[PDB]
Amino acid sequence: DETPASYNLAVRRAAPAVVNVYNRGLNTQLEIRTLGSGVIMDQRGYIITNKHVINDADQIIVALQDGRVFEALLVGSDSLTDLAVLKINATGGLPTIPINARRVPHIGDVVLAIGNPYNLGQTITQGIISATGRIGLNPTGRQNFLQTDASINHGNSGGALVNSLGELMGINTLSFDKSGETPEGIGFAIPFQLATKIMDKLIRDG
Amino acid sequence: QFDSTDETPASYNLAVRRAAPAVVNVYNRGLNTEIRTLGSGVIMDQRGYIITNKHVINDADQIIVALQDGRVFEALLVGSDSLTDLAVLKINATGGLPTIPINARRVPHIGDVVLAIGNPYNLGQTITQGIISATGRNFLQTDASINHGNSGGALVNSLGELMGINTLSFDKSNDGETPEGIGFAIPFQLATKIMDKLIRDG
Amino acid sequence: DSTDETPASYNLAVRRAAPAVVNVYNRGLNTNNQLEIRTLGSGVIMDQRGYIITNKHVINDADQIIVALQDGRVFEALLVGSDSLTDLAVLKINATGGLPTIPINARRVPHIGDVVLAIGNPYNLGQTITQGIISATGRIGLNPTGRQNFLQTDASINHGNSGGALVNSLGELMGINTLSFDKSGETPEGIGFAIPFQLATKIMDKLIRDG
Repeated sequence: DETPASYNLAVRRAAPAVVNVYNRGLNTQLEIRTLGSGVIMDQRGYIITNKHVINDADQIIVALQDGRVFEALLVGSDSLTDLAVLKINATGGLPTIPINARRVPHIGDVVLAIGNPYNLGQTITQGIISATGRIGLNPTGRQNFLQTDASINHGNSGGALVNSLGELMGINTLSFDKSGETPEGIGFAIPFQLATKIMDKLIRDG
Repeated sequence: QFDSTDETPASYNLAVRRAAPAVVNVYNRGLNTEIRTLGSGVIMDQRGYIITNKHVINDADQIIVALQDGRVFEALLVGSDSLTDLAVLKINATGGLPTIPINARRVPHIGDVVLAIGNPYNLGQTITQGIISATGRNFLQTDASINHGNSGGALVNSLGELMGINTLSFDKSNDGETPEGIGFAIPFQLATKIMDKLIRDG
Repeated sequence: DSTDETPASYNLAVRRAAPAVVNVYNRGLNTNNQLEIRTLGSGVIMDQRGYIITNKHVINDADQIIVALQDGRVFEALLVGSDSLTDLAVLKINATGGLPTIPINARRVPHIGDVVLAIGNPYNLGQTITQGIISATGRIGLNPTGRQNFLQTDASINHGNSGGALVNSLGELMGINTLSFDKSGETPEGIGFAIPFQLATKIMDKLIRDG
């Protein structure tokens, strides 16, 4: 009869495209040095993630929720936005993140943060968009960040922030951790319109 | 400006009215000349059997259970499982008891809205909201704010059906930060399973 | 293809209430003009005449109180009075243009489990909206808050939210957020408090006429 309130539809549509990203180094036989998340943006195997997640890695590994694991190639990065692009080569079709180029994020929109915090396995948290940028000078030093109260922890960087429909809203960045009060529910994401742009460029140029 | 007088507020009150009455305050009392630990428990059925956390009731001289309707009962320990950290309590069922809604056919799905029900910091029964963040961790992971005092309490969906028994939050911190919104619960099917064994073996 | 579906959202509540929640700054002197920010909080414009509700703690010991609206207007606020008993303060601003006001439905009764949005200015990041539910509406017995009429919510509250608003999905004022419950032992998660709106309206009116 009756069904529980749920955001499972958005999960089923978007989670398959969000991947766990492992940065591995020399060690001296390789080991995990940095951990993060990433989003499969296209059928060809292009994945977005944060630049600080893959910096100075000797081997980047990408693990999908279906169980596939691939070695990924660094296609290029951008420090100004801390975005990086990876490339993987799969035989079977790759799941992609739903993108509605014409959807406009609104303050108060329900959102789900998808990533791999503390390497516990893919995790989905829920919140809303708290702000869609600032006009004046603020402590973040930026003007186009999306702010959300969906729990973000280390390991979430490079992951997806989607809406109740499963559409990409942005890429989560590092979390706001200290002041030294302990901030609660204050996270940031690079707006998706800006992530697509930076990607197309990096793919063909950078 | 406008009139919202007849509009209806979004709410999970239906789940509260149906589930919260069966979630009790569990007090671990000791000798001093007193409360040692405190947690929550879920009344599982009319027989008076209650599920809670093993760590909440360890080494107790007297275990007290308090219902939201005002009644207080002394509970006897029926059994506990080191492996899952669950424990079963027993109070006198005469006079009828509120029980937690259970839909044995309901399967929890990642993304389902959940409410954590317990007594954090002994502030009084508290309801927090989140979603099922993951399953098979056999633990359910949730971002419903959980605090000391919530252990042994309930995790229910918007219909008020039990999804699991809350245990602890994630504490591992690397650079020195505090994990946010990462809590665990034992899936209701498994908890039911353990309870049956604990009761039977008792 | 979701192109035609509608994303779940509380944007309606934000558009109705947020414009009336202001940023409150407490400025004082320091070393050697030289008026700096000493404390920061939020406030809610309750009446078109310009009366604003905030927390006493934020405006205590202030040489100058500044109030900034989300539309860009900045004013110097006048301290009308305080109520130590609830940490509520009333401010007055004199504006020519017309002021946005918080939606108040006096017949609405807050229920445990209702969705709520906290609106304020945490860490001076600029107006922020967080989401949760009402965890409790008062307590019958003696409890750690020492009071019986506090609203409790798990909507993330941070330093800066104080004096700000808590509204429901309709944008109706549920209460005025208090200082954030920051430390036990452990560090609490999702536990905040607010003064119920009906109580805040009575306190305001009395302070206006009397003191």
